[PDB]
Amino acid sequence: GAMGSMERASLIQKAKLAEQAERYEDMAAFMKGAVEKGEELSNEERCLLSVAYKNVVGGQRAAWRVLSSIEQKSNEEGSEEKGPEVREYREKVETELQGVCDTVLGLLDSHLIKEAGDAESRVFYLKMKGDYYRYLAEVATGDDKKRIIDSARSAYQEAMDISKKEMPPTNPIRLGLALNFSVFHYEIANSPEEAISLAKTTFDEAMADLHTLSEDSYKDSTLIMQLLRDNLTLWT
Amino acid sequence: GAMGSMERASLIQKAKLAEQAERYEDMAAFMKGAVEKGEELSNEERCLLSVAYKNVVGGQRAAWRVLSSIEQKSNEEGSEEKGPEVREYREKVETELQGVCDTVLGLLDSHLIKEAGDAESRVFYLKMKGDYYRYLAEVATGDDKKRIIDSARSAYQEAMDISKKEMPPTNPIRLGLALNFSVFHYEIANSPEEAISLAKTTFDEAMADLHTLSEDSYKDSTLIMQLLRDNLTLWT
Amino acid sequence: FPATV
Amino acid sequence: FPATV
Ligand SMILES: *SCCN[C@H](O)[C@H](c1ccccc1)N(C)[C@H](O)OC(C)(C)C
Ligand SMILES: *SCCN[C@H](O)[C@H](c1ccccc1)N(C)[C@H](O)OC(C)(C)C
Ligand SMILES: [Mg+2]
Ligand SMILES: [Mg+2]
Ligand SMILES: [Mg+2]
Ligand SMILES: [Mg+2]
Ligand SMILES: [Mg+2]
Ligand SMILES: [Mg+2]
Repeated sequence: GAMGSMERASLIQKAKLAEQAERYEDMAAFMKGAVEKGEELSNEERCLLSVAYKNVVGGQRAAWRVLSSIEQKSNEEGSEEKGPEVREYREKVETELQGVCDTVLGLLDSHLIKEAGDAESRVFYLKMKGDYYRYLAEVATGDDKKRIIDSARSAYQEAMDISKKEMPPTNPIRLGLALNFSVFHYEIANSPEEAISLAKTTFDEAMADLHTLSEDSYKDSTLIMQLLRDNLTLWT
Repeated sequence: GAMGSMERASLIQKAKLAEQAERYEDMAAFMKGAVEKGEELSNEERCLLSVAYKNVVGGQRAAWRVLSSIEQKSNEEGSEEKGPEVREYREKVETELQGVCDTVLGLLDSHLIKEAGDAESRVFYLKMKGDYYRYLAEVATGDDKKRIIDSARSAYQEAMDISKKEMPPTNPIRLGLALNFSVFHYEIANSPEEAISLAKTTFDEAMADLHTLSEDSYKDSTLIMQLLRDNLTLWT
Repeated sequence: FPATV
Repeated sequence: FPATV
């Protein structure tokens, strides 16, 4: 690994610098190097890992959607044949996206998840596993598409089961997990009713627990609750 | 070259797709492949080349400025020693930026400029040569810094001489060249008076020529004239 | 698109 | 920063 010669602490330091410079590919490569040192990640370091790859794959997904939309229009009635270029370039972006997802899933499997025993780390990593299988599912069209979808569902479900047993309903990781699993139901699994039910129950159970929280925790939880509400408003 | 097997027309097609997807690194690699086919570039293709590398190096410059600012604060009085990491990472971004500039200058030298005979292509490429030496000058600190600055100045000056002889004062390439050479004077050559004089004379001479233009040409020229005015307002 | 975090 | 194109 190209980061094998750099100190773990220096990799974390440079990940933070890359974030300030909005250099998310660098940030992700630094955090990949940090994970491959083999030590567990702290709360802050887990955040750096997720932020880096979320921005990298988010840009790839945005680009893939632009190209897939152009490709779909090219295949409509009355459209001029333009050659293989649009499909080729959509495939190029798609392959690069799949590569990033495979990299993240590889870090989770070797060996972040198996060493994560506390609820806050294990739920975090399983949510990530669900998310990156979800991104693979967004571009999947082949024999293994149903298995990709079920891999996302299985990871999300294990994270949900742990989060409900071990975390308060206002915990931001629990809330963000539920937000994303709800989107998985709506956009991937063709289950809009389950998506709406999960978002509403998650919102209502968090609402009832806000009274236990400090001012600062209240602000964190209500921020993600508003995203649940935004999705519900989008969907109803 | 990794684009050697792709058709010139396919490279241009994919550059346009990459632009739509905001994938400017891809866009630049496609246009580099197109230039290396050895044929001259059309007006539109010159635009694709400049847009791609302007966005790539623009992002690098923004990141370099963030890191250089952090580095400067780390070297102030009372700042805690944090190790070599900030300098290392600023150097990494700086080296990547220099690499892009060297690539662009290499394309201009082999062999875009020597085959460019019309004013609109030759001035365009010489402005680019001035711009990318200017970006090298922004990060230069060594023995060759004065020579980098003079390389920018010399390219800008040749472009100015041609543009004044061969183009109307409202020509957008002439206007944009003058805009950037004025910034070179202000920010690189420590000549704010020359920067202001050039921007004002360029603006006034364009103003006097607007009456010759169509509605669409008028809109193009006045857009860049407003940038000259914005800089003058910044500087006075 | 819907919100995710 | 000043405007360039
Ligand atoms: S990196 C984790 C810190 N961020 C939060 O836990 C939460 C989140 C939840 C699940 C997965 C990733 C991130 N953020 C979305 C929200 O925005 O964070 C605050 C605390 C509400 C600001
Ligand atoms: S790619 C060249 C087309 N753009 C214009 O010529 C001008 C420019 C000038 C010099 C170098 C690059 C670009 N643009 C800055 C302006 O904005 O273009 C219009 C025509 C005013 C829109
Ligand atoms: Mg060590
Ligand atoms: Mg594919
Ligand atoms: Mg239920
Ligand atoms: Mg050919
Ligand atoms: Mg250097
Ligand atoms: Mg003069």
